[PDB]
Parts: sequence; structure tokens; C-alpha cells
Amino acid sequence: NSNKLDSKHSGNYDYWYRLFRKSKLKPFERDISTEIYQAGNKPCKGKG
Amino acid sequence: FKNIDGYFKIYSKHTPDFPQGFSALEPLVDLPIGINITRFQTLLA
Ligand SMILES: *[C@@H]1O[C@H](CO)[C@@H](O)[C@H](O)[C@H]1NC(C)=O
Repeated sequence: NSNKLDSKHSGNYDYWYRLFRKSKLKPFERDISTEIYQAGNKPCKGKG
Repeated sequence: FKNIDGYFKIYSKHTPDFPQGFSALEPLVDLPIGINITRFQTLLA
């Protein structure tokens, strides 16, 4: 447990974690990208 | 070459259309790269 370098007044949102991926992640394989997940059939690129 | 579970493998034998006699291949390097690879190209001189 490390609540020292990862906690301070007013909060810290620096870290990140992925929930939307086109498929499963293969072991020991980094999938660094900033690509908006597709919902339905729209090619929307952005937030909303 | 191959990339099974990473561990990039390179083998090479030099014999001084295409020869028919069998040839072996000796590994020179074996290095654990462990990355995603999909396309191949060859450089020139
Ligand atoms: C490696 O590349 C293939 C082909 O683009 C992809 O399907 C696979 O998901 C990649 N590895 C990951 C991100 O686990």
C-alpha cells in the first residue's frame, strides 16, 4: 500500500487506466494509443 | 527469423536457380525482444 506519493490535498488524477479496447490484450503486449472507441456504426472521433 | 514468445532468433550459413543439396543453419544471436511485429522490409547498398 502506497498512499504517500499517490495522495495529497485537493486530489491527484495523474494516473490512467484503460476500459475501452477493440479486443482482448495479449500477454506481455503494450497497446499504447489514444483512439476513441467505436459505438454503433459511427466513425465519430472525439468525446461525447 | 521468428518471434515465438519474443526471443528474436537469427540463424545464418554461407555456402561458397537454387541449390538442391541440403544446408544447415547455425544461430549467431538470440535476443528477447518481446514486441509486436507485423511487416518486413529489406534494405539495400
Ligand atoms: C499486436 O498486433 C496485432 C495486429 O495489429 C493485434 O491484433 C494485437 O492485438 C497486438 N497485440 C496486442 C495489442 O496485444
